[PDB]
Amino acid sequence: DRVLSLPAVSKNQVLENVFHTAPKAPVEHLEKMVSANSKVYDALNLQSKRVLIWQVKPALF
Amino acid sequence: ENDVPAILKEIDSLVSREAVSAKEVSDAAVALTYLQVKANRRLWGKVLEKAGAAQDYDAASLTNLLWAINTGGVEHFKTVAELAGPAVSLLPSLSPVQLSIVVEALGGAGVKNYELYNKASAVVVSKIGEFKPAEIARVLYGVAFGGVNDVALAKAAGKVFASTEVDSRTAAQALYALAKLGRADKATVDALLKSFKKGTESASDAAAASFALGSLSFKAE
Repeated sequence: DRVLSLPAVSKNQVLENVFHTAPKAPVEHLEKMVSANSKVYDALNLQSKRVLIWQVKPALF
Repeated sequence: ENDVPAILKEIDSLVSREAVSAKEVSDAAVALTYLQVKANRRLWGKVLEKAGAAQDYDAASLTNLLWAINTGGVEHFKTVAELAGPAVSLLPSLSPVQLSIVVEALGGAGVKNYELYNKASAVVVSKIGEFKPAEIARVLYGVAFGGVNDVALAKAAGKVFASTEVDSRTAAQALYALAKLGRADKATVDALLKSFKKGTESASDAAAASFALGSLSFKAE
């Protein structure tokens, strides 16, 4: 019964109770918010190619 | 030292920026009429867009903006008809000449705003001595073309134009207002047609008097 003197909690249970959640990358914030502020740029810049100022306040010619 | 298209580009960039307040719109419009810039429709569109975008408004900038809109002969019913709220909020703080310009101006575009014309006709018949008769003819033009059949102001104008000898253009504008109103008061129209003898500085007011007397069928003067 030498196995009952060993710690009963496995190494697998340590690795799954210690590294439980996949950690959040530091670049995820930059990638996601830059992909969304690209749409903020494209809609609302006055120098963006597909700007939404002429669809919203149309013109007066 | 004297350059028209470069100052058109200066007004163009002055009106194309984002935070233009109402005084800049008003003097850009007045400067755009005084240079007689009917050839540029986009510039008048930019000035009228910024006039619709403005929220501050006093008597002077609103009055010069409306004067410029009607002297330049530009028409856009949306931005002119949305300038009558600034008028009715600022109406007791208006001068009688300023009330004259804004009521003739909002009447010429055809703004159906009955509160403005009621509260302006009540002002001009509550204090009738304040008003020089050109102001009377301009308010009469605006109340006639705004779609109210106001005969109280028409009778007050008849009393003023029979008592006071008036201008040629003043009488012509009063004749045009009476012709749209369809009133044909010979006691008023005679006192207006007697003013057409001192030589007329314009031809459009003589043409308007001819159309007015044709619409009323008095006879050719």
